[PDB]
Amino acid sequence: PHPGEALYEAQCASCHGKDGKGGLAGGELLGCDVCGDFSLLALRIEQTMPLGNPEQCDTQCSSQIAGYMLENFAGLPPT
Ligand code: HEC
Ligand SMILES: [Cl-]
Ligand SMILES: [Cl-]
Ligand SMILES: [Cl-]
Repeated sequence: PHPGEALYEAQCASCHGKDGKGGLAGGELLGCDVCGDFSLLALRIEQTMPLGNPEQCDTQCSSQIAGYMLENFAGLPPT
């Protein structure tokens, strides 16, 4: 059971891709401003994503997805 993976696939991958590189120019995820700090990544997700409808993903959802992405997307933290 990997709820963060499942939630990311259901609510995020449509735009951000299976590996986080979805969208123009390599995507918004790898190296993002808050992507080095679990709590700030989760907070940004909670506040703003999915785009235009953040309530689709509850607080727990945002935490689980942030964990999934930090654990599975190489190069997510800013260098
Ligand atoms: C589903 C739950 C998610 C998660 C975890 C993320 N997104 Fe998105 N996202 C989209 C666009 C166009 C941007 C650029 C911002 C803008 O100009 O409005 C983003 C940005 C992000 C970030 C980076 C934020 C930062 O701190 O700079 C992160 C961490 C992020 N997203 C995560 C577009 C979309 C979608 C398009 C329809 C969907 C769906 C999502 N995002 C969903 C999610
Ligand atoms: Cl997970
Ligand atoms: Cl991808
Ligand atoms: Cl795009």
